[PDB]
Amino acid sequence: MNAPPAFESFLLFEGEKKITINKDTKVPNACLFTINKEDHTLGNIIKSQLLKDPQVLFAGYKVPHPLEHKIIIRVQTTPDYSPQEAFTNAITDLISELSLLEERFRVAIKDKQEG
Amino acid sequence: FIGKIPIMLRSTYCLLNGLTDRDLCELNECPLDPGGYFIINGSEKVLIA
Amino acid sequence: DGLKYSLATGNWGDQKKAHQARAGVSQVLNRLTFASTLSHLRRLNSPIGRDGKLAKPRQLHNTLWGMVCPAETPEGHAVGLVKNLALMAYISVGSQPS
Amino acid sequence: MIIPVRCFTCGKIVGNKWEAYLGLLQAEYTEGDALDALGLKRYCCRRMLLAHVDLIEKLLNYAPLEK
Amino acid sequence: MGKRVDFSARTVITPDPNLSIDQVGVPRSIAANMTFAEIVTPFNIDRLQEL
Amino acid sequence: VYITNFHVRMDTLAHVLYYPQKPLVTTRSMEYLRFRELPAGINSIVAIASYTGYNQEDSVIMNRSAVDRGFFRSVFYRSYKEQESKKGFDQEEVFEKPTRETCQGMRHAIYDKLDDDGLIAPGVRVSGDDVIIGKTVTLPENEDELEGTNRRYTKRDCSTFLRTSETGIVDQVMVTLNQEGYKFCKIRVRSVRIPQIGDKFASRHGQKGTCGIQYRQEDMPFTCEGITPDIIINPHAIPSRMTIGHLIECLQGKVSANKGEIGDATPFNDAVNVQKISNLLSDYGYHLRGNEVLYNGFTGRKITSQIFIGPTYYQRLKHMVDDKIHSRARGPIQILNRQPMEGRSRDGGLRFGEMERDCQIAHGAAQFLRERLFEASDPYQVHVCNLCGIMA
Amino acid sequence: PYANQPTVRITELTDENVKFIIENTDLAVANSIRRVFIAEVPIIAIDWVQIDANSSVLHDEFIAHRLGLIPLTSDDIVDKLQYSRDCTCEEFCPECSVEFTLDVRCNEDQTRHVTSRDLISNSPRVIPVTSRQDDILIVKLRKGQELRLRAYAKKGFGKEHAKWNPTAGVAFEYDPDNALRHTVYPKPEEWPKSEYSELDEDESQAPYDPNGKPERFYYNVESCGSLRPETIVLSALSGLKKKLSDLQTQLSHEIQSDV
Amino acid sequence: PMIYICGECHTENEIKSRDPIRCRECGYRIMYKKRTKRLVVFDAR
Amino acid sequence: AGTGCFDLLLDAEKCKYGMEIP
Amino acid sequence: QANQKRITTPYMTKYERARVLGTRALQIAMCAPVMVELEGETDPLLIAMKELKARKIPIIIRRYLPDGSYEDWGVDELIITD
Amino acid sequence: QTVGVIVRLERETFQVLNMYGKVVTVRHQAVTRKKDNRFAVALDSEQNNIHVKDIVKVIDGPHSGREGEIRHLFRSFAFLHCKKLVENGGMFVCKTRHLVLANELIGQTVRISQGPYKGYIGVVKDATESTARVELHSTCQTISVDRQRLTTVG
Amino acid sequence: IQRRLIKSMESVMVKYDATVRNSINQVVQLRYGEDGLAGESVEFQNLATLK
Amino acid sequence: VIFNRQPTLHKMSMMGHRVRILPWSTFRLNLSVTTPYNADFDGDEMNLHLPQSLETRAEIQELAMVPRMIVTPQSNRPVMGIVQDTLTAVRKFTKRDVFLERGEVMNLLMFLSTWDGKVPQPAILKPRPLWTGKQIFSLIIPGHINCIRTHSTHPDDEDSGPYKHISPGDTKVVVENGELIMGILCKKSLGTSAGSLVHISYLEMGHDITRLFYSNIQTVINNWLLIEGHTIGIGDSIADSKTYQDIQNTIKK
RNA sequence: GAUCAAAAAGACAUACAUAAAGACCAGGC
Ligand SMILES: [Mg+2]
Ligand SMILES: [Zn+2]
Ligand SMILES: [Zn+2]
Ligand SMILES: [Zn+2]
Repeated sequence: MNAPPAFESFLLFEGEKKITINKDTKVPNACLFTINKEDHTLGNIIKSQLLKDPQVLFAGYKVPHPLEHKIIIRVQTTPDYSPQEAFTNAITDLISELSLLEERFRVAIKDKQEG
Repeated sequence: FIGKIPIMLRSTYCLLNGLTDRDLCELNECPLDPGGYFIINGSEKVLIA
Repeated sequence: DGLKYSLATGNWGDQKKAHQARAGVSQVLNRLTFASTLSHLRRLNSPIGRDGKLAKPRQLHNTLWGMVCPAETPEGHAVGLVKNLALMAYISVGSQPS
Repeated sequence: MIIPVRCFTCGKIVGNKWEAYLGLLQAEYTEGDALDALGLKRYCCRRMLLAHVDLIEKLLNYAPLEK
Repeated sequence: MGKRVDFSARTVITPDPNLSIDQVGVPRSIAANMTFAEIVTPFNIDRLQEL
Repeated sequence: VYITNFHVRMDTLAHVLYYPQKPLVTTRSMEYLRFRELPAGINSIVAIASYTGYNQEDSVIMNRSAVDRGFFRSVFYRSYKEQESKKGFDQEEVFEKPTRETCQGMRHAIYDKLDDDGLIAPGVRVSGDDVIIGKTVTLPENEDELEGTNRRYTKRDCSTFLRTSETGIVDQVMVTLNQEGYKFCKIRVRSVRIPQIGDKFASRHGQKGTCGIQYRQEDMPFTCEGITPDIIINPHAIPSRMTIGHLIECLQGKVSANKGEIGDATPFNDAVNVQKISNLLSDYGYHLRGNEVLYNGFTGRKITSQIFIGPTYYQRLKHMVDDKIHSRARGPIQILNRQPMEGRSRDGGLRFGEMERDCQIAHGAAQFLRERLFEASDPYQVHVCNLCGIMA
Repeated sequence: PYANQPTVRITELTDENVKFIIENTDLAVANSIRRVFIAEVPIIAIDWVQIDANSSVLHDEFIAHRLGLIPLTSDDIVDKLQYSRDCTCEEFCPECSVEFTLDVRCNEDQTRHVTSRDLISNSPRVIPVTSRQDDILIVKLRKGQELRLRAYAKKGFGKEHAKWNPTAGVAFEYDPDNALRHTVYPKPEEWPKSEYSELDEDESQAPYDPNGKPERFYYNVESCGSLRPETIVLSALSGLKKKLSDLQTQLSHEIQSDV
Repeated sequence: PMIYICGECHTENEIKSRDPIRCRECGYRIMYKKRTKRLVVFDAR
Repeated sequence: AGTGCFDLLLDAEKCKYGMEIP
Repeated sequence: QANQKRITTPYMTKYERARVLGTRALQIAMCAPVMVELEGETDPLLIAMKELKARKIPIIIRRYLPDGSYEDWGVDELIITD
Repeated sequence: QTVGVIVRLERETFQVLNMYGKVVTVRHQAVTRKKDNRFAVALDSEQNNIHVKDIVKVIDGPHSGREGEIRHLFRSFAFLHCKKLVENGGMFVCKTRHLVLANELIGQTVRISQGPYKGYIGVVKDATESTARVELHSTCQTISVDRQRLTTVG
Repeated sequence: IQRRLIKSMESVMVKYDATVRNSINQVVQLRYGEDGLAGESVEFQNLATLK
Repeated sequence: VIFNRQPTLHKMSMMGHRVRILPWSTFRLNLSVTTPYNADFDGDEMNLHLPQSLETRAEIQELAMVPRMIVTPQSNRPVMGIVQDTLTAVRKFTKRDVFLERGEVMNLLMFLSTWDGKVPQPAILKPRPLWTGKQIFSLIIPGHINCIRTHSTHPDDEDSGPYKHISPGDTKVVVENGELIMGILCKKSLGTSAGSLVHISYLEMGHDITRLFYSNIQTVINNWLLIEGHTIGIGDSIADSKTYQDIQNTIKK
């Protein structure tokens, strides 16, 4: 009777922003992103792309609680590199990886069939 | 006629004694049903040793 | 109406003497699982009052080998006072010693 | 009651392999050879057909409400 | 000496390690019945007229 | 499945389970308990690992993608009966759809669901307090009423309602005559109960525990072959409880999923050793002790310690969370004490007893304890004379 | 500070199965791929069921359960259909859903099996999968019993309900012979070797590699029959890149709005 | 008015309020309620 | 008991100080 | 008793500080003047807890000695434990 | 249609001052006890809100010049009490304008036509000016939906 | 036994004299526990002058 | 709310809590809290009493809150301590062997709620940077809290001879200045006993700083245990073929 | 010669008070 709807995990209702950016006062150049209606699929890709960036000192995510679906990503970069720039370059670098993987998987298919 | 005695199910005096599988289904009884209980006012009572 | 009464309610005896009469015979049979029925139809009840803290009637006794299940027993106040029967055990129906 | 579609763990379809699995047993296959002919490699699927209990054949003995 | 009371609820317990020590998960249907009378002031009247 | 004719039987409280399975490791005397015909349980792949911490204490984590496929998904039948009767000389009871205008006692529950004869047809969903059987009693007070013209309400409504917070679809309805010859009607409502995170599962070895949480097949730790545990139980259950036959069943039944034979668990053999099992398990390409290498489900990485997985036979228990849940705010009240009613079906209040009021003499909270024994329960006022002390 | 460039080698390709080997990738990117093979690959599966007359021994929502789990051929038009929630029209149209019909009555004395072959679709494209190998069994009928119902199939994906998983078990393995030491064997000699092992029967484990990090991520992707296994993968990548292109958008609108 | 199904011969008979319950062509006293006409719509979930 | 052992009185002299909006 | 010769602990027992922050918050919750500057506070318990650390609460505590006498301690004169 | 106030008790009957200002005799059982609306509000001759317990002056009609306490209100009528009035135990009735202060949807089967629940069939438990409560036939639950989403079926 | 120990002691309380007194004002102890210290803040220690 | 389980044996079985509203049907409570109530999760139930006024709600908050009742007047020990997997994981987390790479530190630090923002410098700087479990656990320990306990396996011959402070087996626990220098934690340090690392927190720091102490150990060592995992298996209940001969020859003897 | 009104949103008109007691029996922690 209290079971939440199945669709409630990936669907946003009125008023919920997808992303919420809040600066972090503990630290200089630290920012904390809040992603609604996402899980470890999306959060883990980005964290692991941020740690390749040598100008990123810290990156990590957590699901605060499993029953509510949101991600919280802290990022701390070096001075004169903004943590919002770090998080955008991460997303464009995956897109430039996954667009290279979808093209290389199509070539191996045609090679595989009758070849 | 002095009275009526409740009858344990599947005893020698039940109507289900000696019936086969096919007949127990036409009568809507489970063939796996062990028996040995009473029907009093519709509930199924078990004398406990 | 006399039999049908004492099988129905479970107070076993006369209805006006029900105070003196033993209670708890003939429960409604249990329909949960098919194996909650087979262990209801085969069961043994010690008449001893459930309240008593005396532990001698409860303890498992060497004479229960093979004729009563050692493991199966309720818990709570009824521990060891109610006992299931072993598989092979067959209670004797009686005869005449003529 | 009746064999599940979709093996619980992995999600492969065992729904359609039951009536084909009774055929192999009556051909004197052993349940190891039967389940390999049906092509069920993982033991998550091999426990659907092997541990199944078919009550839909018992329940069809009773007559329906309507003729 | 003791008596049945209102504003009480009973249900099963299951672990959530993501909580603090002093928190507790309360389901939404057990939290919808049980009410807390709140005195209106000029501070909260904006929030309570919405409730 | 309790009896095979259950579709015919009308019994209050009949649980039944969609997909039973006979076990993979089975005592040789189950054949004479007819437990292959009427099995209660399902096999499940069971990791024994501490995973997210939600399975600690006796809880169990479950796979939610399994629960979506019919795993432990069951049906709960509930049966109602109401008996028309002729009691007073003029006083008759009848099954009829009540009208707000003629009938007296009425509630705002929908009566549109009743047929012409005052019985829900089967296949009509009804939730708590929806009206299953309209039954009106003719009010003999109309005779007691003298020169009251034509009383607006001649008929009182005795109608029976679904038990509160019981939702379900009316499965079957039947109309017969009882002993006496009055019309008599039983009605069977059912509802399908999907295993939630409150429900209660137990193996054959005495390991009982609720569901901690449900992860989807994504989030579950998987083997090298893509097998994910339907159920994960905490390893700490084993050492102090010492059910090892739970560890051998997961072992004996992993050889009996592979070989295709249903293993032999019968208690006393000397023909079955943990050592003679393991040598059969090493031949199918598994580590002989049953440990198996897992990958973390969330992050993809291997889990350092090897985890012990095998098919194991679990039972779902009559005890579900939906039937144990209760909440009370200013409801019905007892007649004599003017205190809240007793019991869950009555919207009754929970008891604040002796041991509890002795714990709050300990806390030294006087104003929680006066409110708990006075204000939340019946408050009341008396007028007491000053000279005598008695009421006035 | 930039994305690595992976490569793919397809080893086995059949109608039930795909084995590919992805190299030069993170552990986290390689995972999130297989973690999309389950959830987010869209598929068509029955959702709204309407039961006109059911005389079978199985109650209504028990049959409405088995129908959902039946796989439907999603090969192409999944791209064309719109989610029913986004679709503007009232109720169901040809654009958001497919209509199925099952009218079955048992006249004969013999026990009739209602099989998924009896689902009759308004469109030739999507049918039950076995119709494209015995047929899935919905229910059995004694003489006199009748089951007729109408069911609209929708588009969805595996996060909602497990009946939209396009795939059977998706295998994943990396570093089969253990160099990285992500898992530490107490006795290394008792463990069987992976299919992918490069080691002779003599030695148990590869020697420890301090600098290494996991690469060569071995997959096996086995379809349920809805989507041919080659296009379970193309739909996962194209469906992960669409969630990352939904972020860069709604992040850019916030950085521009906040500043 | 109200169509009921005999539990023995399975012949629908039309019998109305304030009538004893006996099916014609059997004599069997147990009647069933047939099934409702109104729309039932399920999720395949 | 505790919380009931003592009795609270309102100090009338102190209420006359402090900046008080409501 | 006199202001001299008071015999009681100067500290505020955890029972007194529990009923002071309760009684004060009940006043604040009904239109009562607030002694301390409130900044972003709509909750009375947080306001009354704030008045306490500043020792602004206008309450005198009457402590009954067990022999029937009593003492009157103002909430400023007592020393807050926490 | 007619309400009144009991102004005399007799062994078998009451004398009742009806809302028109006439006193009638009725058997105890010929009248039904009416639930008094202690929170009723009306307008006086100067458009003031008046309530039960208010003291009003009568400025028109038969009792013009009198003063009384409002005891009961019903539609266009006020039953007043003045202890100086010996008639009818002090009770009298005045028009309020002669004084101066001194659902159809519920039960239907609807189909949710928009939003995340689109397609579910249900029956309305409660209707509101805004959000009806639909009782879902598919699952066990009741949901609140804007009434723009619902569509009645047959 | 837990119920008997409570009903006999229930009203004993530490008065503002710090003398422990039951409900009648009769003196059970001159100071609580003879040292007059609440039991939750104490620890174990060695004397080290002894032995 | 006040929160109860019958029978209430002592006063730790009624403790005030702070509601957080979550789906499904069951009350949910931290696992350290299952020590006072003496409740394991198998079909248990617990009452809930919602106090109805600000005046009685400020009694619960300043008297019966769970962070206040950490230390019991009965035995003058802490009631609540680390329990179940976490107390097994702490030990496995605290051995000398445990070396956390740079990727697995970023996650653990993310679950520290009290973390002051500064990533501590690895114990091993080169060839590859590796933090230690004792090095990360020392960020959990609040304030400057100081303890000496001893591990359960601590041999008695160790304190007497050479290697008192080098401790070959790493048994002796030292905490100096809120930093875990040496030793393995166990029931005798994180558990409930007089003088445990938890009991010194509540005494020296306070009831507020020790609330964030439990919630950090549980969240950062439960989300670490997903890397190591834990199990019981048949391989762990079995001895050598040589030990089975020594167990018989003692029985026959 | 003058004059020539329509029944005002019904709120279980609200406590949903069906919740007999009393008893035994079964189970839960
Ligand atoms: Mg327990
Ligand atoms: Zn499978
Ligand atoms: Zn007097
Ligand atoms: Zn007939």
